[PDB]
Amino acid sequence: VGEKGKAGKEEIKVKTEPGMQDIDAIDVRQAIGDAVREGLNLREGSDADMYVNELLKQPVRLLMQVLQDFYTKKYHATSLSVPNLLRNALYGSMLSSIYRAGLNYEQHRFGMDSLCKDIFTYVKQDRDFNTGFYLRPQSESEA
Amino acid sequence: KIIINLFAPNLPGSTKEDDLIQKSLRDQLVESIRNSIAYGRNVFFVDGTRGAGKTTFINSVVKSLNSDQDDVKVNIKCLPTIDPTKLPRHEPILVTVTARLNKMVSDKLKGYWASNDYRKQKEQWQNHLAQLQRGLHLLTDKEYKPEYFSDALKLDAQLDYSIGGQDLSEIFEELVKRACEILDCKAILITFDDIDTQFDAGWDVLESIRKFFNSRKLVVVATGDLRLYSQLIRGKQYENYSKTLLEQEKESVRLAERGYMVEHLEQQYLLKLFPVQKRIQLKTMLQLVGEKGKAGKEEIKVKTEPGMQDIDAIDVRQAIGDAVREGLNLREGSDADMYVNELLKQPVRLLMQVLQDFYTKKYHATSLSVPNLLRNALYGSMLSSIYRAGLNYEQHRFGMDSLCKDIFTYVKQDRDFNTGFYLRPQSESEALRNCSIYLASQVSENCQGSLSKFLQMLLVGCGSVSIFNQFVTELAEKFEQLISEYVAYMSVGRIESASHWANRCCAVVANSPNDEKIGVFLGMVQLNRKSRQHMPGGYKKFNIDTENGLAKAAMASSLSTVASNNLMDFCSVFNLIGAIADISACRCERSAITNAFNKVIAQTTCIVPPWSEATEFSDAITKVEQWLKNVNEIEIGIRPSALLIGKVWSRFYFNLNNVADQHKTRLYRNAEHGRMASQSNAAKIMRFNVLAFLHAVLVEESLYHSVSDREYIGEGLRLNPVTSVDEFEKKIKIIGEKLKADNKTWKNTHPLFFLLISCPILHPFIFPVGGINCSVKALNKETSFNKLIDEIVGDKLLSDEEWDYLTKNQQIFQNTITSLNSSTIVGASYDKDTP
Amino acid sequence: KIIINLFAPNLPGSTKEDDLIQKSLRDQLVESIRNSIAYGRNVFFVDGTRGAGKTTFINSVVKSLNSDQDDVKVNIKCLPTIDPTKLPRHEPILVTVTARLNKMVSDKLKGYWASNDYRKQKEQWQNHLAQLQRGLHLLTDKEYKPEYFSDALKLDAQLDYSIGGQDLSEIFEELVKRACEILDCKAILITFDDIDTQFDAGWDVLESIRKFFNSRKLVVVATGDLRLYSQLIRGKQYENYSKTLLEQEKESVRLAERGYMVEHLEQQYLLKLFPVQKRIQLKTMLQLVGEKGKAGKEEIKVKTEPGMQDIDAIDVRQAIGDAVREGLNLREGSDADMYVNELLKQPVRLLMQVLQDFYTKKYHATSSVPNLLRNALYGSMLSSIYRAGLNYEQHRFGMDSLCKDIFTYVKQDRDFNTGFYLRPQSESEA
Amino acid sequence: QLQRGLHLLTDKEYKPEYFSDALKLDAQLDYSIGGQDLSEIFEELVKRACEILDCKAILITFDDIDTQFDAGWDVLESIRKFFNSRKLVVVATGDLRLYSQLIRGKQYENYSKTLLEQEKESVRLAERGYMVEHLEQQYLLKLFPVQKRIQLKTMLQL
Ligand SMILES: Nc1ncnc2c1ncn2[C@@H]1O[C@H](COP(=O)(O)OP(=O)(O)OP(=O)(O)O)[C@@H](O)[C@H]1O
Repeated sequence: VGEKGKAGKEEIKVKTEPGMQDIDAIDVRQAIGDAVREGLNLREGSDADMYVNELLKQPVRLLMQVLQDFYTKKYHATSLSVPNLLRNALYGSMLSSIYRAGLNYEQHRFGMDSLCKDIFTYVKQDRDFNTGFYLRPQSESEA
Repeated sequence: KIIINLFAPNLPGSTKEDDLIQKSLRDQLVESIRNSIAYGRNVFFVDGTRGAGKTTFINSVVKSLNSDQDDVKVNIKCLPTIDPTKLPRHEPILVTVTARLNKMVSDKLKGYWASNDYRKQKEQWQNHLAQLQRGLHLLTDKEYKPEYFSDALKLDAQLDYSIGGQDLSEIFEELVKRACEILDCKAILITFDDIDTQFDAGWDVLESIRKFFNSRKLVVVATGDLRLYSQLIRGKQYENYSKTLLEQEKESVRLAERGYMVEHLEQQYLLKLFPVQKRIQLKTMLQLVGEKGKAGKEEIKVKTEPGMQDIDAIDVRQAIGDAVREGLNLREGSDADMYVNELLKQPVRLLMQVLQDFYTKKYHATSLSVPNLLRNALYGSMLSSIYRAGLNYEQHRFGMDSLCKDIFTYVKQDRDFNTGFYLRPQSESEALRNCSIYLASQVSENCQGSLSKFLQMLLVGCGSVSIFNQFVTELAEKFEQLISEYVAYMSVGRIESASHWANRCCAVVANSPNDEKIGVFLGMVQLNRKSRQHMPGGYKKFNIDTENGLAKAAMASSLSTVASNNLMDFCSVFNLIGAIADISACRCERSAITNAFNKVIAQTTCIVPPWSEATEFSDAITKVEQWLKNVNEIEIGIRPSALLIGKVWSRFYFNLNNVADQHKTRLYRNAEHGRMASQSNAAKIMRFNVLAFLHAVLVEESLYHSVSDREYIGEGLRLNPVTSVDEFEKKIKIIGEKLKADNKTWKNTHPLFFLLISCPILHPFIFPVGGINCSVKALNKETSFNKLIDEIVGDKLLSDEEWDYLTKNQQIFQNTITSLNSSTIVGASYDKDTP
Repeated sequence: KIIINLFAPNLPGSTKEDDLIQKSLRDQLVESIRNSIAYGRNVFFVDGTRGAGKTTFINSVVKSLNSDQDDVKVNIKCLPTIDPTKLPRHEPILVTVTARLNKMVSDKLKGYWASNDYRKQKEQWQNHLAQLQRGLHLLTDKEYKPEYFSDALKLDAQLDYSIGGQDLSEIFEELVKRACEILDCKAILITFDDIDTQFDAGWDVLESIRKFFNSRKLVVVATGDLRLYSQLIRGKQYENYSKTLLEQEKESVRLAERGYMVEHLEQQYLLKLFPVQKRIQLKTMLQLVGEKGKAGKEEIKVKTEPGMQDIDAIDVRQAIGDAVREGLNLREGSDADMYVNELLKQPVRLLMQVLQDFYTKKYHATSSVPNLLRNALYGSMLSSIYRAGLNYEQHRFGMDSLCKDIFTYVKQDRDFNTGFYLRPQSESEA
Repeated sequence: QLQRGLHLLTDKEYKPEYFSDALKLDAQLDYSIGGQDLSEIFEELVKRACEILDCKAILITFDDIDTQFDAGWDVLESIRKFFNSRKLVVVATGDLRLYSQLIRGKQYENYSKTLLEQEKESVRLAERGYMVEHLEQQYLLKLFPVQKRIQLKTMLQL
């Protein structure tokens, strides 16, 4: 798909709602973009596309199941809390990375006792106490 | 409407409808299962930790699917749930599935009547089974026989399999297809139970699912914990590495890259088997019933009594609330509901066994000691956590001595030396979190119904860890040796008496030589045992014989000497409190009360800790005997918690820090007979040391004592009295009228403060002759202070002429201290005077 | 109220009435056992860290349930107590349970005289016995043989196995169900003894309870140190982890999460096997009689002299206080109660033997009191004397022997300041 | 009958074909439990031998295991299993530190080797040592009661 603009060999379009046609489909980069800027409460810019490019590098099996989970719960729930849907979608796909990093994984701990502790463990492994707490995808490890 | 009957067996097998905790997910999974067929491997994963109710969940799913299977558009037949742990250790899963599939098919043939169709579809079934038996060795073979090549090259069948060879998945795939034709179903459900009991045998479940269960006629529902399957999958990708490569490349650079590869093959092995869009997370009991403000997504009710009506059944959070609040002697609020929330986040089996054990014995006890019921209920459930964390486990030794040791050995692992004695469920580890609610039940059980055990837990239990957060922690395996020495020196866990703890507690605050060398400490003041020159004013070496009656008794209970290169002598408030903790334990007999004043005064030798470089007395006994009469009838209605004892120590410790340093300066020449707030002496420091304890008890009694639901201090800044009395006077004044407003007495709402403010041991320390802040207008506060105290206890502490001597600028004092002001404090320079 | 005569042949078995201390707890457990079968895994744990007379309590339950079958609404036939540490190293517990179930059932068949169901049920009984023999290889097989697959598909069973295949837990539960009908009872009781001697053999007990003894006509009473089952279960969950993973992921973060995972598997294994509401704690004498601060939940009296009557009896707290105060030459007070409380925390069979060794010998002397208590303790407390390293040779007693022991006591007690008081404030039970 | 049940002592695995042998109930046995209990068959041998030999008891005498103390485990296991009869008296010699050396070695063999390798922290390692030490005493005090032990005197004591 490439960067913004055409910038790519293949024009991949994706359908995010049942009953949709081949004409009103959305770009795969944009579909990741909408799920990221709405899910992470971000605006359009370099930071949003930094997550989008990181998500695009992910394996297609991991990438589709993020898209499949996000856009199948979204349609059913709304026939909102968009960050909740993305959190559940990223919980399953990145689960093996969450387990390795030592992050809290019990779904009943999802407050800030887990969260405020979670980013301290993450930054500790990132070995970057300066810019670690932005939670940027700037690490050198896939986990 | 979900009602759980605690007196029912409550087992996964013996759980009918109308009490399924997971009723929203049971319906959601079943419709999602039918949707998949009505529209490739089809695997649904029901996630959840151990004890979440995964067996109870699938057991309901099969029940809700086998009912009206033919009465719905999509017919799905379900095999009996396969438990991977209970199967033979070497029996292949494909064998178990086929064996359970054969029974379902054969039972259907016996239901047919047309022998032509019966025989037509039975020869095929027997042919497929006989072909599965022929190729079954492909799984259970440790080598490949050369004569099996003929089997792969045989085409003597009408099957005409797509791919060549003796593919076992292909044989099973048409075997399922034949079974669906016979059973007249569009799909077949293969439910797999969890592997949590023995997870090494769950690998065969995983491999079988991805190899033989790829058909469109098969629906696979497997439960368990993905945290547990990940360790199983990760440990099997490590077996794909040659042992020689692992041995020859043990250095970090290549070892870390292999670990990155294994976590990156594990990640997609789970994503291949259990797709994220099909996983279902089992909701813990907290997420169903919700919090007080958040809407409860479900409605769980509990039948806490046999024969209880459906309407009579109470809410589960209330049922846990009753057990937690009454069991821990804790009042409605944030602290009580913090324990309730933690019990809800527990695994369902653990939580449903705390309630089952508590309410079974609670009803049986009546046919009370509710904290005893919860202590036993939590002991059994959290026993695995108690063993792991090293707490006391024998039940014949439960007591105050075996509890204060547990509190110290808990905060040491918790590393929360500032608030660990609160015993809140805040520790990150689940083992320490589980012990927190069990320890809180231990504290609320032993200290309940007795004032003596309340003060022992206050000093020995809560205090010992604070006397470690300071004065011992600067010396820090060495830390575990420091712990070993400190608990052996102070003899926590085997204390002879509360007073004996205080004398040892005196040395540790003393064997830490403070700056400025002044012998004024946290809650204890050093006094000279020798006389020299250079002493101005009336200051003199302390002499016990000067005091009379209670005045002599009050110091005798407070004086504590430690044997060193020179015999230090101290007058602490811990000794005074420890003396109170000793008198309350004994009986109202006069003989036992006398020994309480004489357990330490002249028969102890407090050697310094190893971590160091080097008659009218009968009237006094009568007052204590009268007070002990009050204690034995008032302390029977006391409900102290681990939070209250932890809180009461916290304020009492903070005040002793303020009065320690705010009086380290005001030790000037004219400080004797101190009347302004800028002059202080041994009678000033000890007065506010004692008044600190009477305040910490007072302020957080109404705040936290379970006997009075309401709050009687009201709303305001809860400042504590240091070098003053208005802070204590403001609260004690405003509390009095509220009880008159509510038609309640001082003794049935604040029993702790009523007992300690009426204790004759500390009465001489409330109004010492040296310690009186009789200012131009502040004397009115103390005049009111005396009036309020005289009314609370019901007896006038000081007579009209007795009071006037303290305020107005001889007289003999049988109820107040006399010579404490004249005492010389070690390390004090009596050369600079008050400006 | 229990009243014990100290002049008797001292038979732990002949004790049936007015002499068994734990009757109050035994009746409650037996009633709980009967109530648990009215409505399913029924596993009862008789807990205790050390001593307390475990084997006699479960045997007393067997006697209470083997007798009085006519009066009770539900009658329970009890297998003889199974000692897991006194069995062949490879014999499964399922074989041991069935063999003792066969012995009970076959002996009942000889009791039949109506020779119509005598051979009708016996023929059915041997059908289940032989079928369990056929499927017994599933517990001892070191590999799976394809020839077994034909056996698992044999659907000629007349007893209608609901779930297909050879499931021993399904075969055994029908074997028990037939056994209950033959014995004219319900809910056969299986009792297990302690595994203290060799707790490696207790894992087969645990795996057999959860797998084969899950029937609703089966109630299990287990005994032993529950702290020792925890070490048994926890060590078996580490076996699930592959040896390659353990020796490759050796980081502290990876090792901690592996231990924490097993901390949770072990925790739920005990809760599933031994439910908290079903665990039974053997009450000590101090709890039964009270601390003398207030009235106790039970009153127990002792016949110090031969010929004492019902009213001519004193409380154990007084009988112990009489021995301690006279034996230790102690005055009545707080320090004398420090010894009676510890003497009341001891196992009952140990405690009443000290009383018998003291009071009865005090009679024969009448026909020094301190040596009578010393002799009474030495007879029954000798195990701790040897363990701590004190002087056990009775001919060598003296101040030279005594003062050496007292310095040896304070050396182990780690307290030289107040060690020479000899107050039972130590930590070790010895 | 004892020879029939001797395979239980020496078997590397349980053989299902002996299950039918454990169900061969007999009338002359009058055994309390019929699960082919070797400790019960041997008790009848001792009871019968006393009748034949006209003795009130039988003294089983064991020497010491100083030369090879591995062989002492079979002595301890046999004593506590088969030599519990009232008509049997057992006298065993040997260093009690050597016999305690045996049991402590065998009590550690009950622990799974994986548990010992993985849980090597001092907080858990010391807890195991407290338990194994507790297990060897209860094993020793139940095999050789303290009131029956006899200590040989040296020259100084003589
Ligand atoms: N719907 C329910 N109604 C009542 N009690 C329940 C329910 N679900 C769970 N419980 C309680 O929780 C316990 C755990 O049940 P279950 O056996 O399903 O859990 P699990 O640990 O996930 O399964 P497994 O036994 O297969 O390891 C039950 O024994 C019961 O006490």
